[PDB]
Amino acid sequence: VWKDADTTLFCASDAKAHETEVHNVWATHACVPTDPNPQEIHLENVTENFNMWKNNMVEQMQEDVISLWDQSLQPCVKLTGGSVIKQACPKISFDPIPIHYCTPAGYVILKCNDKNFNGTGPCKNVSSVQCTHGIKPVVSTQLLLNGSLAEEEIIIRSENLTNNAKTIIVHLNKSVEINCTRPSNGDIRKAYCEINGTKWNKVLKQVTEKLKEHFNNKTIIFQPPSGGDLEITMHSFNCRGEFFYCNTTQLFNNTCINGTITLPCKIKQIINMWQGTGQAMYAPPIDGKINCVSNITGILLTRDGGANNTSNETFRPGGGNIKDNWRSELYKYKVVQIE
Ligand SMILES: CC1(C)O[C@@H](CN)[C@H](CNC(=O)C(=O)Nc2ccc(Cl)c(F)c2)O1
Ligand SMILES: *[C@@H]1O[C@H](CO)[C@@H](O)[C@H](O)[C@H]1NC(C)=O
Ligand SMILES: *[C@@H]1O[C@H](CO)[C@@H](O)[C@H](O)[C@H]1NC(C)=O
Ligand SMILES: *[C@@H]1O[C@H](CO)[C@@H](O)[C@H](O)[C@H]1NC(C)=O
Ligand SMILES: *[C@@H]1O[C@H](CO)[C@@H](O)[C@H](O)[C@H]1NC(C)=O
Ligand SMILES: *[C@@H]1O[C@H](CO)[C@@H](O)[C@H](O)[C@H]1NC(C)=O
Ligand SMILES: *[C@@H]1O[C@H](CO)[C@@H](O)[C@H](O)[C@H]1NC(C)=O
Ligand SMILES: *[C@@H]1O[C@H](CO)[C@@H](O)[C@H](O)[C@H]1NC(C)=O
Ligand SMILES: *[C@@H]1O[C@H](CO)[C@@H](O)[C@H](O)[C@H]1NC(C)=O
Ligand SMILES: *[C@@H]1O[C@H](CO)[C@@H](O)[C@H](O)[C@H]1NC(C)=O
Ligand SMILES: *[C@@H]1O[C@H](CO)[C@@H](O)[C@H](O)[C@H]1NC(C)=O
Ligand SMILES: *[C@@H]1O[C@H](CO)[C@@H](O)[C@H](O)[C@H]1NC(C)=O
Repeated sequence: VWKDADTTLFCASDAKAHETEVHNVWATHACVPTDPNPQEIHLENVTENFNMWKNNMVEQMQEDVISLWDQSLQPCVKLTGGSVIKQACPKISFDPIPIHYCTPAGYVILKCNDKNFNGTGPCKNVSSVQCTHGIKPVVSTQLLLNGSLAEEEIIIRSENLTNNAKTIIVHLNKSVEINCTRPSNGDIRKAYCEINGTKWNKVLKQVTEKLKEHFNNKTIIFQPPSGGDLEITMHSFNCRGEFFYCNTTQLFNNTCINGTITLPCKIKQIINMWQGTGQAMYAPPIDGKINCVSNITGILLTRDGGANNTSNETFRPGGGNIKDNWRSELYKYKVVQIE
């Protein structure tokens, strides 16, 4: 017998003690080892309500990731709330590792196993576990990277689809690789991302058709972001410690709805912090080839307002609230207190 409750979680990982990589270093000091034989109890005839949009597990993961970046990715110059902090900004080893979120004694995590669960409402197939699956704290905008896939159909998630101010999370059921490179040899900040256009446009077509199910068969249109900071108008992410900003205009044109798509990218030293606390400047890129190959497993979208009297709905890539990134992985979990 249980009830919804919030409590302080702990984390578990397979971090290596001898690694200089910062996620490994952080988890070594902040997490415990994983359980090799974890127990999972599938509940019979239990109906539980979930709400991915009001889930304190998300706030707690955000707190960890902020602490990790605070300790590991200090900028040379930090501009915050009128203040100016300077410090050493060495180059680091950076590659996110899976982090498990776990309940202490007296509490348990309920997990929704409904295969096309949208993140809110009743779940029929519920199990109880001590820990979530391993979640890589990948920070990005526009495209969700290296995440878990939907098991059956593509899923559309939103706190309120009817409200265009609410972010939409698209959960893909098939990965599309994105290959990002700053080549060895020039403009040391010039880079690019390569994507299979045949694969991408097929998935995007599938996304279009799913969006139709939720928008009364209205015509679905993609357009590039309207305005805002570069972190939002561009697909921004971190590869090997370096901040990449990629132009996704070619990804979100409605015309291809086959060759390789080459997005122009740029490494930026000066960024608007996702922690929402001002600006930071980092050192120039390391030398040599900088390359990250990632699976696109999700998309963050914002819907255009003012389209009620037309047959079109317009969607633009978005993001910037990194909590939505954690939601995309934590949607199926909630914490309960046990008697
Ligand atoms: C436009 C406004 C006020 O709302 C937020 C997005 N809706 C945006 C702040 N968000 C950010 O600055 C941000 O995410 N930056 C950021 C920095 C590095 C990386 Cl790798 C990233 F993926 C994002 O600022
Ligand atoms: C719940 O599990 C049962 C048994 O596998 C399955 O028949 C049913 O489709 C599942 N319900 C959902 C919504 O996934
Ligand atoms: C990338 O996607 C493929 C296919 O879904 C998967 O096998 C692989 O583990 C993924 N890599 C990640 C999540 O880092
Ligand atoms: C992915 O989901 C779509 C519906 O959104 C479905 O048409 C398609 O068969 C699915 N693909 C895979 C690989 O499961
Ligand atoms: C999720 O499902 C519930 C009912 O099961 C519904 O109220 C809600 O509109 C759905 N959300 C989305 C984004 O489809
Ligand atoms: C969803 O958003 C619409 C449009 O803003 C609003 O009218 C409605 O009250 C919202 N629904 C809920 C459940 O809050
Ligand atoms: C990434 O793209 C580069 C060419 O830009 C290629 O040499 C490399 O093999 C690619 N990586 C993968 C895994 O395809
Ligand atoms: C592009 O996508 C198709 C369809 O999946 C795939 O078969 C093909 O190998 C890809 N092209 C390249 C250059 O790998
Ligand atoms: C869209 O059209 C299909 C085919 O006519 C129809 O079966 C379905 O009810 C419609 N879906 C909507 C409006 O969500
Ligand atoms: C992306 O590229 C297009 C040209 O392909 C350009 O017109 C547009 O302004 C670019 N977007 C951003 C955010 O710079
Ligand atoms: C969208 O992609 C198509 C591919 O043929 C291209 O013709 C068109 O110029 C692109 N639109 C952009 C990049 O704004
Ligand atoms: C995604 O996972 C791959 C494989 O571990 C990794 O090489 C790549 O750097 C990851 N991408 C990001 C953005 O972390």
